[PDB]
Amino acid sequence: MNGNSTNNEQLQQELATTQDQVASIIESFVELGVSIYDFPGTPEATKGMITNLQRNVDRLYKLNVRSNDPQSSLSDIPLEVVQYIEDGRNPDIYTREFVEAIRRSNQYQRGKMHGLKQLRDSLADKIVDEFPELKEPVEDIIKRTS
Amino acid sequence: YYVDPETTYTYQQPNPLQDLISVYGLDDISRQVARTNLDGTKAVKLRKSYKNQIADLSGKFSTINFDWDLCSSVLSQFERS
Amino acid sequence: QVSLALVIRNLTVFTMKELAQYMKTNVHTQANEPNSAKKIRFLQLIIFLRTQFLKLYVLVKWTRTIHVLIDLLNWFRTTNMNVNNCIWALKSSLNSMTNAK
Repeated sequence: MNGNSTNNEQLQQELATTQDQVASIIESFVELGVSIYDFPGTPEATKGMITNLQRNVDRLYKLNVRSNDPQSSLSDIPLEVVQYIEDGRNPDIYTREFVEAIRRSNQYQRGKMHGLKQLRDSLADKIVDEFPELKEPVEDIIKRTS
Repeated sequence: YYVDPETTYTYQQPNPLQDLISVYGLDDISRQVARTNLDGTKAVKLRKSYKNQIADLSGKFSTINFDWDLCSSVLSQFERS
Repeated sequence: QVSLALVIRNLTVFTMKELAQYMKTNVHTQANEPNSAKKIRFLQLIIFLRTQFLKLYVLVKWTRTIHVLIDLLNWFRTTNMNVNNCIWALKSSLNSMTNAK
């Protein structure tokens, strides 16, 4: 029990660190774009642009190196999820409808199981009734099924 | 004829009759993204895509071998011109 | 199952290749083109790369939230089309065996 909790905590910490690093990368890219749009052409601005580019490259390299660690806890995303997330929204209706379909399938399964159970119970009862000589195997049939 | 006492069929595991969500203690995430709360009221507004997961970040998302030093120097020379 | 590390490595390799191609194209592009157009193209490329990295960020956040719901979801789907396949197999068996009737 303790090992699973420790592994979960380590995975959460690693994912939080990755999230923070990627957020910093995104902020640096936003700053880079802002500087490019409002570039004055001064040598100091050029040096700042070079430093920002170097920092972005170093951050990307560090993220690639850390995320590729075989010992990292990071090591499924279906293509349908990628297709659904391309619609500019908050990702809930896909899960809602597909879980609704899942629940409908489960309710169908339970209802058909109950129906089949009553079917074979009634059939066993009547086979015992009109055919007492076959009563003994029928119960064994239940033992063979249940 | 086919009644073989040696042939015994076991119950399918897990049993679909039982609550399969709670078999492995898998109710936390289901409750987190449940359609409705315990009182039946809507919890959160529902939508389709990942856009609202990036709204907190700055920006306007209206529509949704290699020498780095040499490239940086080339960009610097181009910008200074 | 696709490893997240492999996806991240592939995305980084694609980003590096795109950046190298853009730098090369700027290198052999004639100087007659105004620097404003090149700056706009570089900004657009940076925005696209940032969007890809933000998609990776969203995937990382989802994995941080992560599989329990995914595992239940996949198991229930497997049960569903297994039942459907059993029904179709029953129908096919009756269609085939009607000849022997």
